[PDB]
Amino acid sequence: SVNLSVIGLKTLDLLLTSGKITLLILDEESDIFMLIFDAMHSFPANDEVQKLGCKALHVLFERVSEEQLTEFVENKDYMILLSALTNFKDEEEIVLHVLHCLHSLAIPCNNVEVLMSGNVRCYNIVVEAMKAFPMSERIQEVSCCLLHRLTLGNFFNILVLNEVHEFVVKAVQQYPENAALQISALSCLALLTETIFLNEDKLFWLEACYKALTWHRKNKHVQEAACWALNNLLMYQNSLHEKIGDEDGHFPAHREVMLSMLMHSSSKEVFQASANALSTLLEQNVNFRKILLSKGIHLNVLELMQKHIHSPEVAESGCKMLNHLFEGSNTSLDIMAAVVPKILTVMKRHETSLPVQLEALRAILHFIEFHHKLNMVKKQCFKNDIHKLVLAALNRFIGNPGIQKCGLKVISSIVHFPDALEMLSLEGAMDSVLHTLQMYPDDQEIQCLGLSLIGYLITKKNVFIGTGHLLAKILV
Amino acid sequence: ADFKLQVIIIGSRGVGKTSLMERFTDDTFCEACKSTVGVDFKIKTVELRGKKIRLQIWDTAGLERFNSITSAYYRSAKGIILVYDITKKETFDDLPKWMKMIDKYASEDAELLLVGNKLDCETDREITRQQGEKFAQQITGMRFCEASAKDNFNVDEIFLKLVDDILKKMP
Ligand SMILES: Nc1nc2c(ncn2[C@@H]2O[C@H](COP(=O)(O)OP(=O)(O)NP(=O)(O)O)[C@@H](O)[C@H]2O)c(=O)[nH]1
Ligand SMILES: [Mg+2]
Repeated sequence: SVNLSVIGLKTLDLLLTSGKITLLILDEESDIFMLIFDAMHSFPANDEVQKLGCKALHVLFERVSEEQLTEFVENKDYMILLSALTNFKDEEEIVLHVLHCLHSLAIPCNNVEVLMSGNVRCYNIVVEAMKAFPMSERIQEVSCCLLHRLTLGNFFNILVLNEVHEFVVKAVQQYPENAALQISALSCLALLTETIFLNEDKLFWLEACYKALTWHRKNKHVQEAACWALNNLLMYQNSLHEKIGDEDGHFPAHREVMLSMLMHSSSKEVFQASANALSTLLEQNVNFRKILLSKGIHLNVLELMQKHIHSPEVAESGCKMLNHLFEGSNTSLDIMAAVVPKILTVMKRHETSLPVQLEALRAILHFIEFHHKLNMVKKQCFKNDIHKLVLAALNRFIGNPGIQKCGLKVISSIVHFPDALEMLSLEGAMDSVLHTLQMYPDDQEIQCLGLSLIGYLITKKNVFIGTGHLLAKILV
Repeated sequence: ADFKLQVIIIGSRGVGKTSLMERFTDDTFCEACKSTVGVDFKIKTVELRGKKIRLQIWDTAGLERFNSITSAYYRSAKGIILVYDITKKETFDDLPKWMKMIDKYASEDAELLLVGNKLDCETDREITRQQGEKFAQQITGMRFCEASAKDNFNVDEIFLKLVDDILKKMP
């Protein structure tokens, strides 16, 4: 009924927007999707039969299944994609809904590889983003959300087809206000920046990410995505470290990253992204690692670690930020006195992950009358039991030679405190050094660092007869 | 959907891998087939041995600029095909170099299969059908079957006898 089916579809198009009749429509013996597909197969070449019908699948695909959705890629997607994109490569409403329904069914992982196959190629999206809408907001928003959804482990198709790693960038710089566009685009670009820089262009991400950092200030998701994309840009193209800064002609992006860290304090994800962002900021600058120190950001990141104490990722990132922050900073005794037991709390809260102790060990080194101050400092320090933490850490990780060097350096530093041969002998340390010495004999740096410790932890208890045979063999 | 397979297809430029790929899945031939610009899927699910087995064909490029890009897939490739031409012994005389790209990255269960392309005019071939059998002197994985994507000759038994032996290598 080529004139009575169209009005039936029009009734459907007005009916579906009410909602909750929708589940009743699905709960039927109609196979309503098969009805619509048989209709569209019956009536090609018709704006009303095509457009109203796609507007329907547009809202109808939101609640079907996961498996019938996974089933539908047999030949159903074929009807929608083919007819609409090809038959109607200039009908803006149709391609908008075609990208929308494709994005909706692009959810299950077993469908994405079908969508990125050779027969079904999801680069019609590019043809749409170029031709059908050079100046339409809704099409660009939906297409870029689709392209972010497509980024599974097959990155070297999307990036190698250079009509994706470029067109998304023009989409970002075109519309700087659509928030969904931002949280799709910058996430996609952070996931593709490594592979696109495995092959100026680096100027493109930076200004867009800076304006996105400033403008959509109140939102969390846009700034998690922004700090992520900026971090993953600068950590792969070092040449534009100089292109930012508080100086004229530059972007004071470090101020914005600090502010974004301060704002959405309750969310661990944005603090994680901002901490990695500030880390890679400080990693290739020396002016930055005095201002934030003067800006008191260390106490704030200590507070944030005190808040998200039950989460190891932000603990890793906070210790890492402290690492790059204190990288070459003179300090008063009150600083390290207040600081250290917080960090040991951070470690004994996450006493299981190598990286959360890798970066923390890499940071804690920097801190190690005024003598009375040092006396109470080290006494409360062993009260916070540094020595048990680090020695059991090396006990926990026969591997990870970085901490197997640095924590040894820490202990050799700490042994100049009067409790050492009391408390390293009220806890025991030397056998771990011996087990690591035989674990790492060939490493010259680990050998020489641990050898002075061997000379600093042998008392009459440890050199009691019989117990020195292993020490003799390992020394010779 | 029982298992998904990870066959790779490598070979020289313009030999016909992209030709031989779609002749097995889309069954379409075209003399004006554009050379592939990187790696590319081609999904296919075939039911065999009481199991609906999925298949991922990864057509690589072959050009020198795209040598490093394709390299990330051999360490995850289950089966490995090598395709080579017949007019061009130079497309044959780099098979150890292809093997150099194989041996540096292939896994333990890589069952090689050689295939001469375009068998329609083998009398004018620069390479004999026995030269590949003379090239078959490699390890026990290496097999051989001359074929043709134009004549659609034995294109299934290229993949089928491979994936049968692959599933035979499977427990
Ligand atoms: N006569 C004949 N010609 C063939 C056959 N297979 C391929 N060709 C020719 O070889 C050309 C090369 O096509 P193609 O599949 O891209 O070769 P390729 O080495 O896989 N190139 P790429 O991997 O870069 O896509 C085809 O266009 C076709 O003219 C065949 O079986 N017979
Ligand atoms: Mg080809």
